[PDB]
Amino acid sequence: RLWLPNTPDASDPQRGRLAPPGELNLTTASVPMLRWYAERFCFVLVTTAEFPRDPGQLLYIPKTYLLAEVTQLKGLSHNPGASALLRSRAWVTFAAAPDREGLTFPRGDDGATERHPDGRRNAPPPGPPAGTPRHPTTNLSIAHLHNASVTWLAARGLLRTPGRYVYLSPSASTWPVGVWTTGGLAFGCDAALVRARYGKGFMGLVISMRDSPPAEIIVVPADKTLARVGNPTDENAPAVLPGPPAGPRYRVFVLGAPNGSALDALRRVAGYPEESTNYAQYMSRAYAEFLGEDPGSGTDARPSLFWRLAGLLASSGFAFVNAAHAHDAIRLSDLLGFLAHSRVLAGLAARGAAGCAADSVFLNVSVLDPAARLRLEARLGHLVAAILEREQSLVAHALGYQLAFVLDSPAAYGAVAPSAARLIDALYAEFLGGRALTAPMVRRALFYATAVLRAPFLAGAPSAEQRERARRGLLITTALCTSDVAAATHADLRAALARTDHQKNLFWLPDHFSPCAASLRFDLAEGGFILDALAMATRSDIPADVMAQQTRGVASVLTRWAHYNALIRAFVPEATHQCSGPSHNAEPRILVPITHNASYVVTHTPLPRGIGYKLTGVDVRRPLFITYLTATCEGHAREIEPKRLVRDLGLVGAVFLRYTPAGEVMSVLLVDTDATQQQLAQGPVAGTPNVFSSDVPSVALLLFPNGTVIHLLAFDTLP
Amino acid sequence: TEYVLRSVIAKEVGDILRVPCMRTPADDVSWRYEAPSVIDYARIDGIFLRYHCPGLDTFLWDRHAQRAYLVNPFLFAAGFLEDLSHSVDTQETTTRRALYKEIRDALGSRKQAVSHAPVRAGCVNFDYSRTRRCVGRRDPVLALSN
Ligand SMILES: *[C@@H]1O[C@H](CO)[C@@H](O[C@@H]2O[C@H](CO)[C@@H](O)[C@H](O)[C@H]2NC(C)=O)[C@H](O)[C@H]1NC(C)=O
Ligand SMILES: *[C@@H]1O[C@H](CO)[C@@H](O)[C@H](O)[C@H]1NC(C)=O
Ligand SMILES: *[C@@H]1O[C@H](CO)[C@@H](O)[C@H](O)[C@H]1NC(C)=O
Ligand SMILES: OC[C@@H](O)[C@H](O)[C@@H](O)CO
Repeated sequence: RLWLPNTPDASDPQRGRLAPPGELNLTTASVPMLRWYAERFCFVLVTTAEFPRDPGQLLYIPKTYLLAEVTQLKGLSHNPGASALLRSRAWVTFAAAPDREGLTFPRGDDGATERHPDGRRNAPPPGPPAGTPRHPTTNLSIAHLHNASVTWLAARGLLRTPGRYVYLSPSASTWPVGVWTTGGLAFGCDAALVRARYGKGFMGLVISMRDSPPAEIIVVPADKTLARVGNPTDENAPAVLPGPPAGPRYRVFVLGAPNGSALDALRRVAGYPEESTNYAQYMSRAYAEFLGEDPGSGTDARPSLFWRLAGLLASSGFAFVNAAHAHDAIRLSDLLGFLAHSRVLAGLAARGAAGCAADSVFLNVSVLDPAARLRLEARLGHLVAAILEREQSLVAHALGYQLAFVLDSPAAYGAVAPSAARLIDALYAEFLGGRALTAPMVRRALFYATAVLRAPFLAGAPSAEQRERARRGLLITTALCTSDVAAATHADLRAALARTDHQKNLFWLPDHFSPCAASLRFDLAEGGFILDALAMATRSDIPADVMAQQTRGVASVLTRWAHYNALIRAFVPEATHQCSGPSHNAEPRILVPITHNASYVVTHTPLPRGIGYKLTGVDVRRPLFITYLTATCEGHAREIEPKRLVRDLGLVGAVFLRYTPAGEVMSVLLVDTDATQQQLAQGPVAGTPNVFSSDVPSVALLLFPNGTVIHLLAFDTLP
Repeated sequence: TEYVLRSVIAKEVGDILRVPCMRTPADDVSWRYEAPSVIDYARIDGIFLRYHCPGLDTFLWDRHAQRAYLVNPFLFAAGFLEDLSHSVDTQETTTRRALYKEIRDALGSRKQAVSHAPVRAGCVNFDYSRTRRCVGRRDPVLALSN
């Protein structure tokens, strides 16, 4: 083909300076033939829509004519990000910064104002007091760890030392930003990835989900302005990105606003960085927003929620690394809590809001200097060892669990695993004793200790010793979670949230832990339990139909929380070969792993395999079945035969089950020791309120480790 | 698993003009232009803004390398214009404003081609234009991901 573009002429009053170098002899007769290369020159062959009728022009320019805290890098050279933009599909297949039609991001309360540059409802992280020392992370003693709420480490040399860094928005629709990075926080699972990049004066945050479009927030000093780059329709002036109006220290920009609530969440998110300087206030609101999740989506993703949660955690890491540099110090209690709660929230967000499975959650925090981190982790490992030997305190052993949790290492979880199992055992004895496991210090210990006995399942492939240890902890926490404890745990949480203002009075989920969230009880949101939770509730100013709905939602949070695929996978015996017929797979309402070999499962339907018992005297509309599963395809129906007792009767290891005609299961108590076996062989002494007696008309079962289920006549309570 | 629009072997100007208009791969596909590691103008001999193509094919010719890189039409346009708008004289700059107004004119010729497609679903790392597989803990030319 024939190319004959219109080179200009030195005379041209307009494109004249663009005529070709004499050298070339670019006459109208020569311009085909190509041969447009001239060393000292760059040529631009422009052609428009009307080609060939308009043969397009050939322009010539000499090559030489082309040659503090948070800065936009504009142009193609010598912008390091240039290449990444030029590779992108921006504006080719996506529009990452669409035309905003009056899309508005209102200013918000708590939003930093000229009066309060940190926030209206901010509660600033206090400075280390006058003349307090600032040790290195090496001379760290167990005594330090105990007075840890008042032991300060100097941030310099512990914190990552800032160094220049270029941030490329994933949209490729914004100029690269040059910053001094202070590290980052990233987390995700098999169905979501969030990545925050911190810089002095800046945060770069991408939230992505499997089945939802991404969200991007870019936080910068208030006097900076970020344009949307590459949209040809903004030839006059580039279209500044949408976002909230600029506060006192920060201005926030957003990409990929839209679908009602998606927009709402994203407003909340662009609001978060200006609201506080205390990593804690974010954590608190995070743990609160997590208890408010709607039951309806089930185990599906909740994009609205996850955005709010992920933005809260990223924002807390921003407040944390910021607060540090500020008064150049980190309270040891804050370092440990930040590392612990980061790990805790990232999991609750990914599991409850991104629809994921715990065995896939990950979290890479990197606000610390890498070398200092390795040192810190080595020392902490050693104190985990020391604590378990030197100290006797419950406070100390729970610090040892929480330390293993922060390290998230097999070695760590190794030292403390026996300790945690032995504690769980002790609490069951306190509960069988008649006491309540309500002291905050106790719940926090129960929280991390169950976390510890669970960790091997999440890392895959547990040892025989590791399975046995967790199985017993599950038989126990399921026993601890009676109907009464459940109803109570609704009242406590309701009362806890009421008390919090997210500043002076924070809300730490771990301190309000219940066995229910680490049980194998997934019936907690059924009808009979909501009624329990309501009759033991304090009157409020919420319509009855709503308070009931609010309850069901929290019931559902606790069951979803407690439901780990990896555990169910591990304590429901499957057969070695495929079983004929259509599996009637009913999801276990209660799972009782009574022997390492076998488990009982409580469901609303017969299963096709296993010894199956059908509970009698139970409302036909909401029936109860107890099935004894082992690795076999065989099934047998069996009647539940009645029995009386009466020095060793062989009850130990068996499980006591109380259920109502209403179809509710009140307690699944493990017959632990011999003392508990005798407490049972006597009967239900009047005026001796065991955990084995109820005032509610109900039937008593005893489930033996070997598959037989009997009817403890003597423990029934009639109307 | 993801793809690249590789460079074209280009020893002569015609090796470029020969090349037919790039067709746009499926929505299925995760592709990316192969661009130069860095944009150096003392290393670019010709710029082919072929805006008569449905995809605004723009080619960056490095003669010494004998490669022509096909790159993002819109971001190249935006960026190159910017680099020309920089003050860095009067002849030097008058020439520049010239080439500027002439590029900007042809770009606007096609301002109705920019996408309206909202960015699609799936995890990002670290570029919408890279692959969107979700990675977890239990973990037209090809570049299988690592
Ligand atoms: C599973 O274990 C229990 C253990 O008590 C067995 O119950 C026994 O059944 C006999 C039948 O006459 C009774 O004397 C007692 O109720 C039990 N004996 C003991 C040892 O206390 C039950 O039969 C066992 N079932 C299987 C399948 O072996
Ligand atoms: C260009 O053409 C002129 C006139 O024919 C001739 O004198 C000259 O040699 C040519 N220049 C080159 C570089 O070939
Ligand atoms: C383990 O499983 C087998 C087969 O299900 C069973 O026969 C055996 O009794 C079990 N072992 C123990 C220690 O109970
Ligand atoms: O019942 C619950 C179990 O987890 C399922 O695998 C099957 O129903 C067993 O038959």
